[PDB]
Amino acid sequence: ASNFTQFVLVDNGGTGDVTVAPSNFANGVAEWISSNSRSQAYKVTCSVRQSSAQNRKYTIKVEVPKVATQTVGGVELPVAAWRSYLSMELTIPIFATNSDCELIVKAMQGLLKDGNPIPSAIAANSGIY
Amino acid sequence: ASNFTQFVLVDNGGTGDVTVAPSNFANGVAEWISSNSRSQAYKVTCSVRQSSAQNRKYTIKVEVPKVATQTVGGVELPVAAWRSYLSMELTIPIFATNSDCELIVKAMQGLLKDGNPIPSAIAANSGIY
Amino acid sequence: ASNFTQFVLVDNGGTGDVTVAPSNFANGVAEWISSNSRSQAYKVTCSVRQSSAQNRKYTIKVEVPKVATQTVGGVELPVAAWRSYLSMELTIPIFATNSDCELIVKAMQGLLKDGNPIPSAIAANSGIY
Amino acid sequence: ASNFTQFVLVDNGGTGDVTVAPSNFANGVAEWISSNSRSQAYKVTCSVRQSSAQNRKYTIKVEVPKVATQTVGGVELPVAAWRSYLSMELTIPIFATNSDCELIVKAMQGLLKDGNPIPSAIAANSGIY
Amino acid sequence: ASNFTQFVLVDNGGTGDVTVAPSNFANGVAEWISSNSRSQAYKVTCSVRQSSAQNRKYTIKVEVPKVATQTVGGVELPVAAWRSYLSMELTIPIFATNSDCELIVKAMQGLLKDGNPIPSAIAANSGIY
Amino acid sequence: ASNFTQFVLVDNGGTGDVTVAPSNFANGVAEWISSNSRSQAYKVTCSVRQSSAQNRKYTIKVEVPKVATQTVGGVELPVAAWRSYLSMELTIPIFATNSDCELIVKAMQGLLKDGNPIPSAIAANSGIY
RNA sequence: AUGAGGAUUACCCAUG
RNA sequence: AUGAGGAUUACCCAUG
RNA sequence: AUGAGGAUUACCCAU
Repeated sequence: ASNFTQFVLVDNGGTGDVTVAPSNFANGVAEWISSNSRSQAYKVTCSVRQSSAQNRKYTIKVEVPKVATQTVGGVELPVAAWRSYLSMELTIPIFATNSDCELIVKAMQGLLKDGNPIPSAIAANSGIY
Repeated sequence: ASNFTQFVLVDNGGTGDVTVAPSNFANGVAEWISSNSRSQAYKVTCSVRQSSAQNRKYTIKVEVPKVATQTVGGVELPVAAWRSYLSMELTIPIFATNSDCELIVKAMQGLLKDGNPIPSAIAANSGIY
Repeated sequence: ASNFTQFVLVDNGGTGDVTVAPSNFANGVAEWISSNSRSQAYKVTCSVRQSSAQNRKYTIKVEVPKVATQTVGGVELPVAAWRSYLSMELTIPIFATNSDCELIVKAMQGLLKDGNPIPSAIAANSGIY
Repeated sequence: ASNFTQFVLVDNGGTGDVTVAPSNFANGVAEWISSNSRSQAYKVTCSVRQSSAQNRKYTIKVEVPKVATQTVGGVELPVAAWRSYLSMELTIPIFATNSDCELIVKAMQGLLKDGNPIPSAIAANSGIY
Repeated sequence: ASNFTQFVLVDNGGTGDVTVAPSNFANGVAEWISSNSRSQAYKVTCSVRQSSAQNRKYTIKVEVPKVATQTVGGVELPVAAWRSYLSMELTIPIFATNSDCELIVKAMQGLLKDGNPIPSAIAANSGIY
Repeated sequence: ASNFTQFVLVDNGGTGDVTVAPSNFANGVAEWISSNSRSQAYKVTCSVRQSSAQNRKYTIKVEVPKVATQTVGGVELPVAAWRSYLSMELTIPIFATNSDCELIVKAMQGLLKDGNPIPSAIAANSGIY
């Protein structure tokens, strides 16, 4: 294959889409970044290694900028007030076949599918109630 | 409303769908398990806490099992050959708007959409290259 | 440009073709793994480093697995009955030009060419005679 | 029958062809040396031995010389400016059938096939990238 | 894309051009070397790290050799009489826009443009006066 | 000669050009500064000294202002958020002739030439990938 | 609070 | 983190 | 750094 390619991170139906493209590959850690100042960019990083003798583990990180009242290209401090951080860690036993892995991916897609509890809770500054 | 409802975790087109439902909320940790014996069930847990003075942190966990029947002491028991674990932590500043949060959700959905680099790598037991 | 890509390790015409793809490149050690169960995958690693003042040293490593199913307690897992390990080390002085290196490669290819003493001895559970 | 014979180590079509011929086979170590000055000759050695109870272990060794003339005191001698050393060790379990071995050989040939990552990296004084 | 491609380092109008190509990416340090023996090659290395919490730092190195043939122990070896070293560090705030960065690049290009003070002084073995 | 003269640092094709002119010569350290408040100016400094008995060394420093959302003449804090710093250090052995030095300058120009990896990486808030 | 730190996964480890 | 600090250049030195 | 040293193969071992 060669999966390290540009892709659409935020899909707003063609118009207003946020595309993130490869920007670094130091130490096997792939990185995609949107076209912004590094302080306001959407950032995605991913890597895999065999955590133990029994498992392999993907470490996926995502950074999403606060947009409401944002000043494009401006200096916005404190940084912690303007950014959200996602840190995923997927552990998969070495016995998992391609099929097993496809199932795992589907489970992840379903977890975040539109309308389901988790995503709708997050999207509303809410918890479970 | 209420968002603590059941949802289909693994969608196999209506037939063979892994649907998970509410099962516990003790200690502020919402739990969903698939309709199986506790030993072979799929598990999803979620919780939100106001970590910093200015951050809210979601902690989500998903467990995908590889169901199997094991003969222990000459008796067959429903068990799991192994489990795949997804542990994710999402940190959102309190200044995030609902619109700002929807953006985070959309990013996560685009991250795992079919065909995009990351889910592709995972499903093929490979890294990004 | 990039040479850290997917390639054919075993060529069985166009069918049994064993392909190994990049998986990780941490600490100057490149790693390729064939698809499906990590437990039954082929592995190839490589690294170069300045061993002494005048020498650079390559460390190639290959693993050929014997695919098999392991049944225990009635639970079967994809495993490798055993593995064949290849560990080679190539030392090349810094005075070697690209031409000198091409020659070294030809020597390695010739060593293992079909019909020659060494490869044919190995292929037949034999030694030299 | 005999596989301890002369063979082509470097194939330069039908001209620069480096041929190496048997020279000695003492203590289970077969040795091939190219013709002319031992000082500027190519060397190849090989041996097999039962490393452990279930493993047999091959130890192949190759030397590629950089032909040069050494003048000292007005006396010139055929020497090797330097040498490139290849030291490989192949371990094969005793359960390996002739088929398993043929596969192992194909893996070795594939590893060094023209155009693939490793051989092409070596041939260019490069590493992986 | 990919930006890890070869490029002409020293342009002598198509004839005698010193072109350098990718050769290593181990440890997050991209390396390019000219098509020579490792001992006489031109070398270019680059790396980026997020130094401060709000800075990104590029570290670039270039090595220009003075090729020579040295007689060591009565044998001739390709070597470098000496080397000229360029070590540059560029610190860019994370708030820098792509446009802000293009400005940095243009400044560096204008800095070394033919006829301008600095490259003039360097090329004449003198200081600024 | 007398190279300490005003020159164009950022060339935007005649219109919008950034010219930097001599502004200080204390301690043999030449300084050029653009026509701005010292906090928002483009600054260039250069000096040469014999670092050791074998080498001479040029120390070139450049400072480039963040322009996006900049407020001309305003007080912008923190300073580290609004400025980029370039620190070049060129070491040249005392044996280098004028010609040798011209080569070194060309190498530097080629390193930063438009379209080449290093400059295009910087100009895109990127690394090598 | 961090960790391309580990897990048997609502637990354990290291450093602010 | 600095250094018109040094190098044999992906290494070493001094001070925040 | 070598070991026709061992390996659960980027570990372990004498010199």
